[PDB]
Amino acid sequence: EQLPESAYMHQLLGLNLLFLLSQNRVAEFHTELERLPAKDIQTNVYIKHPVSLEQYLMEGSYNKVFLAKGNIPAESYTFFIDILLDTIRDEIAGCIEKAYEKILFTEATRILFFNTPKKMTDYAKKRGWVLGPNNYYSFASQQQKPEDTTIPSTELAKQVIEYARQLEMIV
Amino acid sequence: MSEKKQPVDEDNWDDDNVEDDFSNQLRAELEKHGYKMETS
Amino acid sequence: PKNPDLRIAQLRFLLSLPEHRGDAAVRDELMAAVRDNNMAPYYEALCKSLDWQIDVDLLNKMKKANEDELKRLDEELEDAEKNLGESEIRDAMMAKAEYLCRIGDKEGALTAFRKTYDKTVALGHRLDIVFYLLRIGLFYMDNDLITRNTEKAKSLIEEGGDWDRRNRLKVYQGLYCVAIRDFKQAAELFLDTVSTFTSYELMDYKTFVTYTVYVSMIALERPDLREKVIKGAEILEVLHSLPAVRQYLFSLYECRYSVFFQSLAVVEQEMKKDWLFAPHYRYYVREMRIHAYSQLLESYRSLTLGYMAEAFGVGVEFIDQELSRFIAAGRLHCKIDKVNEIVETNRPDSKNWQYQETIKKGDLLLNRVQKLSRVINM
Amino acid sequence: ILDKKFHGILDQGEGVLIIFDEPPVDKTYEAALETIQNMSKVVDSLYNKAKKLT
Amino acid sequence: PPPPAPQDVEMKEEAATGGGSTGEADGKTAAAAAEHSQRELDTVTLEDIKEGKEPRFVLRALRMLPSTSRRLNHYVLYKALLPFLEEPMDTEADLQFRPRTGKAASTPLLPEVEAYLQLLVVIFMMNSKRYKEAQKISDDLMQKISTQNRRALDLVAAKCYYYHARVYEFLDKLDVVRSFLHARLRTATLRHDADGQATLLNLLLRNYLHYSLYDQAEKLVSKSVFPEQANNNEWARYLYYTGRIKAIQLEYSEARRTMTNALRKAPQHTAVGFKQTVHKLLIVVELLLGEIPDRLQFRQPSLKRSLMPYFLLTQAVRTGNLAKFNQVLDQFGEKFQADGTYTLIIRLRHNVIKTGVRMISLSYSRISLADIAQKLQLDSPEDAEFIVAKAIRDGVIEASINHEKGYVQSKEMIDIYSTREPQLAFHQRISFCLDIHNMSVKAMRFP
Amino acid sequence: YLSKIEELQLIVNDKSQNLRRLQAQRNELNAKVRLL
Repeated sequence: EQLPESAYMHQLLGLNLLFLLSQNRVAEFHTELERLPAKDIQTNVYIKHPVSLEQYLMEGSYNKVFLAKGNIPAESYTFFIDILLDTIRDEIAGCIEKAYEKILFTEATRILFFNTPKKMTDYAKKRGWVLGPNNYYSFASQQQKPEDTTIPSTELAKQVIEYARQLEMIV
Repeated sequence: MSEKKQPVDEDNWDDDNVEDDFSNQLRAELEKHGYKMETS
Repeated sequence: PKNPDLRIAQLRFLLSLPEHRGDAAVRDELMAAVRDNNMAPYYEALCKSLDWQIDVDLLNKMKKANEDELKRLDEELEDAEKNLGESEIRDAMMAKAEYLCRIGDKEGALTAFRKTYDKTVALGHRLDIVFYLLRIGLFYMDNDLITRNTEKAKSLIEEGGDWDRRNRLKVYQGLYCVAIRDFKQAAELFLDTVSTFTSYELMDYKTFVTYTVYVSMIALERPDLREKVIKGAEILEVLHSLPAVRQYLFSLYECRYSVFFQSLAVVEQEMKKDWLFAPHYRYYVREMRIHAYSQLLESYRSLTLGYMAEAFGVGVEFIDQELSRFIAAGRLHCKIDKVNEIVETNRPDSKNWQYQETIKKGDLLLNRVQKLSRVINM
Repeated sequence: ILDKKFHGILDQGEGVLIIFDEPPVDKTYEAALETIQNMSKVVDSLYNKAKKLT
Repeated sequence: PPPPAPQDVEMKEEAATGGGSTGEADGKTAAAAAEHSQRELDTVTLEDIKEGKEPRFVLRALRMLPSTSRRLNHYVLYKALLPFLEEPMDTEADLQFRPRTGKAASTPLLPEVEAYLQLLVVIFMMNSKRYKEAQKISDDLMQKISTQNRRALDLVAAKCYYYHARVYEFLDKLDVVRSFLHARLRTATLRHDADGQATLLNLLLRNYLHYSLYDQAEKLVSKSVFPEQANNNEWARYLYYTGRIKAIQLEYSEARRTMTNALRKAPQHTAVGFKQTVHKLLIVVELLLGEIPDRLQFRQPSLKRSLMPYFLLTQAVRTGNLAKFNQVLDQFGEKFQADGTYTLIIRLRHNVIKTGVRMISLSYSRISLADIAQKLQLDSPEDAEFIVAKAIRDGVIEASINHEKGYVQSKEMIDIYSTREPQLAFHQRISFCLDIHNMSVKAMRFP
Repeated sequence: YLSKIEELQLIVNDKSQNLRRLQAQRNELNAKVRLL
C-alpha cells in the first residue's frame, strides 16, 4: 500500500495504452481505464492525454490524429506513435482511390499526405487494391460487389425440410 | 427484497416528449408562427 | 348558485398566468366578494394578490352577515327539533349549510355533508352534495373529492331515468378528462351537445359548443367528422354563430391550407386564456398540425415543399425543420429531400409490420407465459 | 383521392392509374383480433395461477 | 400479549414447514424436497420477518430419539451468546437427521443478520458457518450414507451461501471462499448441477467491478451457461451484472436487447427503487447507443430523488449543449460515480451526432455536406465528410459522396418491402416458436 | 472415494421411471377410450 510516487508510471502506462490502442484494443483501453478510476480524473496527464485522444478517436479520427499529434513532440513515444501512424486507416482508399482522385490531402490523414512520392504510390498500389476481386477503385464497386442470388431460397427450403423433421419430432 | 446489491443503492408528464422536443424549438408555438406570413 | 363562482374560477385562471391587469383582482373580484357571500375567494386570494389596501372592514360587515346566518343556523338546529316532523334538523341546516358551502370552500362542506348524507331518500340528496363537491373540485383542481364523489354517483345514482343529472355526470367526466390529457372521453361524453340546455358549467352554452368542437376536431375520424360537425344540423347553429370556429372546421374539411394557420392562431390565442388548457396549449398546436398533415401526406406521393410553401404562405425551411421534427416524432413518414426535393410518401402498415405485430405481442406476452410456466417448478 | 376514394393511388408516370387492392386479407386481421382476447383470457387465468399456489 | 402468538405460529413454522420437509424428505425421492421444502426462501425470509430470543432457540438442540416435539415446545415455553450458537453442536454432535443439520444450522442462526449487532456474532456466524462448511466438506468423506444434500440441502445450501455472503460482506471481502466455491463447483459440476458458482459469481462481479477486472475474460472460459435459470431472479441480475460488463466492454447493440430482457424478466414489485435503480443503469446503455426516447415511460417518482441528475442528463442527450454537458457533469455527476458513469461523458458527443444523423438520415434521402455541417454544432465540411464516414462506421444506410463537388449523393435504401428478408428471418422466428413447442412438450412432461 | 456416490447419481435414472409410470397411465387413459 506504501508504493511511493514513481514518475515512470504515468508514461509507461502511456506507452502501454499507446501501443494498446495502436493494436486496436479498445476493450483493453477501457479495462485500463477501469483498473484505475482514481488518478485518471485530473492527474496522470499522460493517461489523461490519451483519453482526450479517446475523445478524438470517439470522434472516429482521421483529422484528429494530426490534430492530436501536434502535442506529443518529445517523450520517446516514437516507436508507438509510428504504429499509430500505421493504424490510421484506409477506408477512403477502400471507396474512391486507387489511381485517381487527384489527391486526398485536406483531411489530415497521415498516410494520405505526401502528394506523389513512391511512399503513397506504394500505398495506392499496396498489395493490390484492398477490395480484391472483379473490380478496381479506379471505377469503384461502391462496396465490394457481392450481390449473389436467391440460391439461399433452396437452403431455406432445406430449413423447411428439417423444420418438418422437427415438426415430426414434435408430432 | 434485498438482491445483494440494490439495498445499498397523467398530470404533466406524457406531454414531456413534446416539451423536451419543444424546449429550445418553437418556445412560443405561435408568436413567431402567426407572424411568419409577413416575413416573406 | 354557481355561475359567478365558476366565473371566479375563470378569474383564478385569468389572474393566474397574466399580469397585464393587476386590478381585475379588485374590480370583478371585489364585485364577486360582495355577492354570493364569497368569503374564501378573497381569504385565499389575500396572499397571492396584492396588499389588499385595507380589506378587512367592508369584509367585516359581510363576515358579520355570515355570522348572522351562522347564528340563526345554530339556533335553527334546536328550533327544528321542536318542529315535530321528520329530520327537520337535517332539512333546516342542509339548506343553509349547502349555502355555507357556497360561502366557504371546505369548512361548510365538511360540517354539512357528513350530516346531510346520513339519510338518502333520493339520489338528488346525494348528487346535490356531489355537485357542491364538483364546484370546489373545479375551483381547486382536486382528485380525491371529485373522482370519489363520481365513484359514489357511479355507486347508486345509476337508478332513476332522470337523465339530466345523469348526463351531468358524463359532462363532468368529460370536463375532468379534458381538464387533464383527454383524447376521446370528452368527445364521447360531449356527444350530448344539444341535450343539456342549462347548467352552471353551462354558464356559456356556446363555450360548451367550443369545448365539444375543440375535442371533436381531435378524437374524430374524417367520416365521423363530416357526420358530426357537418351532418350535425342541430349543432350547426351554435357553430354557425362562431365564425372562425366554423371557418376552421369547414376549411379543415375543405382542405383550405393557407387559412389553417390563421384559424389555428385564432384557436390558439383562445387557448391561452381559457382554463383547464394549460396541459394542452402546446400539445394542441402540433396535434392539429400533424392532424392536417395526415391527409396532406395522404394527398400525394409526388410532392414538393414549394407547393407546400405557396399552400401555406411561408413554409420552406420552417416546414423543413418542422416536418423533420414530425418525422423525429416517429409519425408522418415521408422523405423530405435536398435539391431533388421530392416529398415521397409510403404505403400503409400491411407489409411486414402487420406480420410483426403478432410476435411483438408474443415477445412480452409470451414472456409472461414463459415465466408463468416457470412459476410451477420454482 | 383525398377525401373520398376509389383507391386510386397517384400513378403519375404510368398511363393507367391502376386501381387495385386486396381487401380479403382478414385471416391476419382475425388472428390479431384473436390474440388480443386470447391473452385477456390467459391474464384472467393468471390470477388463479398465481393465487391458488401462494 | 403479542409474543405468546409467535409461540404458537412461529412454532408451527418449524412444525409444518420443517417437520413436513424432513419427514416427507425421508422418502418419496425428489418429491422429498421442492414442494414445500423450498418454500424455504420466502417462509424463512418471513421467519426473519415474523418475529432472550437469541439464546432460547439455540440451547438444548440435539437431544436423543426424535423428541423435537417436546424440544421445540420447550423453545415455545421458555419465553416467560458466546457458546450458544455452538450449543447445537455442544449438546451432542448431531448424529442423526442429516437433512436437519443445515436446516437448524441456518434457520435459528441467521436472525442475528436482522438483529444487526455486527460486532460479536458475525465472527460467531463465521464460526457457525465453519461448522456448516464442515458439513459442506464432510458430506463426501464421512457421510457416505444417502443423498440428503443434493435434492434438499443443495437448494438449502445455495440459500445459506447467500447467507454466507450476507455475513462475509458486512465486514470484508472474500478470496479463500472463491477457490472454496470452485471446489463446491467441482462437487457440483458432473454429479448434480447447482447454481452456487453463479451466486458467488454475481458477488464476484459485484465486488470485482469495484475491485478486480481480469475476471470477465476468466468468465469467458468459465461460461458454463447454466440454462436452468429456475428462479429467474438470480439469472435476471446475472444479466444485469454482465450488461454492466458489456457496457464497460462498450458492447451496446447486444446490451439493449439483453438488458431489456433482464428488465422484462423482473416480475418485481415494492417500488422503493429496486427495479428502478437497477433499470436506470440498465438504460444507461441506451444513453450510450446514440438513440434513446423520452424517459417518461420509465420513471417511478420514488426514483426521482436519485434521477434529479438523470432527467436533465437525457435532456442534454436530446439536445447538444456543451454548457448542459459540462454542467450536468460537474454539478450532477454525484451519486453515479458510486455506480460508475463517466464513460458516457466521453461519448455524449457521439450520442449527439448519432441522434442527429438518425433524425436527418431517416428524414433526408439526399442531404448536402456543407449544410449537414451546420445542422448540429459541426465544425467544417472536412469535418462533415469525416463525420459522414464516421456516420457510416458499421454499415449504415447508403450515403455515397457525390465525388466531384455535389457534397453527397445519398439516397434511401429499399427492398425491405415484404420479399425475402422477412422470410429469411421467419425460419428463425418459427424456430423460436418450435422452441416454445418444446416448452409445451416439457409442459406435458412436468408430470 | 469414487465408488460411493455414483449410486446417488443413479436417481437421475429414476426420473425416467416417473415419466414411464405416467405415460403408462396415459396409455391406460386411451384403454377405455378404445373400449368405449
